[PDB]
Amino acid sequence: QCYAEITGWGKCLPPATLSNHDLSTFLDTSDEWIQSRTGIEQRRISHVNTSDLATVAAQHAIACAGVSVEEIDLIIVATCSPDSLIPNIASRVQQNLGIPSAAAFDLNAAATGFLYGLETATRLMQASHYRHALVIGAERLSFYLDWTKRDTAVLFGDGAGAVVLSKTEQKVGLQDAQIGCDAQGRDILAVPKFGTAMDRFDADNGYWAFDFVGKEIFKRAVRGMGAAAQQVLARSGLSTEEIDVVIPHQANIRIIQTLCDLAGIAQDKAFVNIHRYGNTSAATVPIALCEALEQGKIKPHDDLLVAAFGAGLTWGAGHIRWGERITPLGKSDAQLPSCDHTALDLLSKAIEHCKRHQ
Amino acid sequence: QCYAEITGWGKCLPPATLSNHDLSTFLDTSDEWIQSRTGIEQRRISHVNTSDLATVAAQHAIACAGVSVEEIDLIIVATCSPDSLIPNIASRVQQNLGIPSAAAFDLNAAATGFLYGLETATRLMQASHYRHALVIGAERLSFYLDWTKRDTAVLFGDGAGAVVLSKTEQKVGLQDAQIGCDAQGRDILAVPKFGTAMDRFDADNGYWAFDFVGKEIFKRAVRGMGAAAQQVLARSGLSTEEIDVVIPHQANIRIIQTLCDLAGIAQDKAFVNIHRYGNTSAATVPIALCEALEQGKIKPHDDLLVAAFGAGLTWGAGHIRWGERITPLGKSDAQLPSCDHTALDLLSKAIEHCKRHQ
Ligand code: NA
Ligand code: NA
Repeated sequence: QCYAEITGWGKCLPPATLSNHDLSTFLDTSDEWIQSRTGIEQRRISHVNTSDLATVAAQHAIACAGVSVEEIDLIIVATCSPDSLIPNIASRVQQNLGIPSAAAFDLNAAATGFLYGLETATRLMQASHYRHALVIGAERLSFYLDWTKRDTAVLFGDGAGAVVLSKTEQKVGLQDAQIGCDAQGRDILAVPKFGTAMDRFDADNGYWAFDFVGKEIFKRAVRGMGAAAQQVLARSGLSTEEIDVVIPHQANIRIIQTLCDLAGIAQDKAFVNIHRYGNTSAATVPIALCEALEQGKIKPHDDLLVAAFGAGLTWGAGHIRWGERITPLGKSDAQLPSCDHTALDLLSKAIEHCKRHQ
Repeated sequence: QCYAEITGWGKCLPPATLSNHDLSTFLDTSDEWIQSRTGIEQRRISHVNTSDLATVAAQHAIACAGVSVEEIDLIIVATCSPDSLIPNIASRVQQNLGIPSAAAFDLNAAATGFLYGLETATRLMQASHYRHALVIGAERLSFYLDWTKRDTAVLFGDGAGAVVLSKTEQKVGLQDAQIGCDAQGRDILAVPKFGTAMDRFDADNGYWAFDFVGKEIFKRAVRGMGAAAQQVLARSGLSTEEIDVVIPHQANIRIIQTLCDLAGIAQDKAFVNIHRYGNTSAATVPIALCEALEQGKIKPHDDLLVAAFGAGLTWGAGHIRWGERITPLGKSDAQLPSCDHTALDLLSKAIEHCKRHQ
């Protein structure tokens, strides 16, 4: 019996920051309206492609683990906002970092995608030859947004987080997990007309709907994550009080609170950074994990509960048993290219087109 | 030790057929030019979305295996042409078929994606709780093509293939596999400007380049598949002559022939259907497997070698040990919706725009 220890962690938040005040200059919103409704104060807007965010997060995780490019046998990029479909963007991260031969694929399960990727990499390593893996959640959600619709435009942001996993005989890393999907929730969170469903030669094809039915998402998310977390805990043999830290998807602080309340988990165990970055889909969990470690929230031998949901409606939970080390082996100097524009300036073309079309 | 037997197989080829003669009515080609160069006589053009092709193939595989919707715990759709990015299309197949709760994700590794999906599902089943899985390769490549460029427009088509896997103690299904990626080949097969790299509000954004460097693809494909097949065989303990059937990606018959020649595998062991369907990316292997079974090419207890490559440049090989049954348990009556248009008529808008832009 083998395990996949989380030996490296890293993040990449692009520098250009879009404040609530910035949003209020082109939408009928206020900092007060956005913060009360969402708990978000800021979010990041990338000046580079998704794959560039993924690359920097990966570099940080690699330095954190001290692994070489030869040692990496598997790369998974969890994303719903890839630069390209042909080829995938895991191969772009691979090209950028000069990693030979590793399997490289993109995994799409919306914001549950990092958890799906962690589950997938862990089992691949347990059942076959893979010695180390790189699992990245990376998104440029700002690509998708309808800048005339305040209820969705204020929720989402860009960023990436990564881990490195290393094979070990010690009982650490992801233990049990339950991942799933409530396909009866498929239509309540969706961009149905970006993809091959869209008309390639319709001049109005950029003005797609971003469907978001908040009350239904809340209900299905709490149900799906809750039952997954229960299945994992029940199988683990831990009592609820033995969970030390919760690392949740960052969609909505009230969902996190309801999840913990219904499970009987103390509210102060859940790591929250939604106020800084908004909902970055697949990136939420790995950024939160990296920052929890940075901030001293996770101790050696802690039990972590990971919980996430996303469009699909995908869902999942996982139990991680931490090992000995909570400190990076090395730091990376890796940085994104210079950002020469403010967030408002980055978004200008899209905002202007969305308004004109309206 | 558990295994993932292939208990169901199925396919969906959309009915609208684009002949070489059809292509010669709008391109500077002839049936003679296309056939001599490519070995392709026909290909299919879908009148429906990728997810609809995936659904029908899945229905056939499900009837073939006799599994219920409750029994299915995992759905992977291997595709580079999904209807949507938010949500994924595995969740659409799940919705269409009323499969509760199963994990559902899209996997992008270009034409090697079905093999990646088979590897992934098999190891998930071996290392954790998943009892049955649905793995689908499905593509609508016709969405992407530059109808003014004869060297690429004649190569690609649409379709889907599926398998059902079932957990067993018997040593059957995928045994060893080696999947990988030569990221030095990333730029020789690519559509860099469909995805979030594209300008959403550029009116010319539909007129993207389809990069295809044939000689370089050939070289890297033979190298990558060849070495993967060798690693699998060497680890298997089989001699080369003990491989009964080869199920290869259908990109180019000369690649298949070179692969077998260099490995010392008899040419008549490789199943070929490229003449009927062209290159359907992730769908090639599962359609070929389904048709090999249909046509009596695979016997109980055969050793199969699967080999594939795709944009990335992704690559892989796998050894499958067949079990007892090569016959479906049941047939499905599932059909696509009525196709009211010829292939030429389906493509008319895109051809006309590509020509006008030129
Ligand atoms: Na504990
Ligand atoms: Na044999």
